[PDB]
Amino acid sequence: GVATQLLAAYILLFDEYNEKKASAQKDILIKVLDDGITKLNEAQKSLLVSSQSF
Amino acid sequence: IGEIKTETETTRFYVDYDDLMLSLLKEAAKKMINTCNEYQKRH
Repeated sequence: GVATQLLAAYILLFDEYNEKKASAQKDILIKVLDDGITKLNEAQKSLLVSSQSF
Repeated sequence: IGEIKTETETTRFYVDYDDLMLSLLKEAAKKMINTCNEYQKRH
């Protein structure tokens, strides 16, 4: 729900190169993707342990 | 509660552009106001 709007904001703001917001857009992208990789990995490990419990 | 936390995190990321007159952050804040009032109407 957060990622599909931040990426749409990325496509909307940078149809042309806006050099003022270029130093912060990279930090926003790195922050949201490093959050997402950690959440998806923890979800997979939780589902794996729940599968191994039976 | 997840339906509120999604919009809160989206507004928190929209703050980091360091542009308070950005219309997208204005629209996100106007969306959070309606979401918080519709949560408070239920409780």
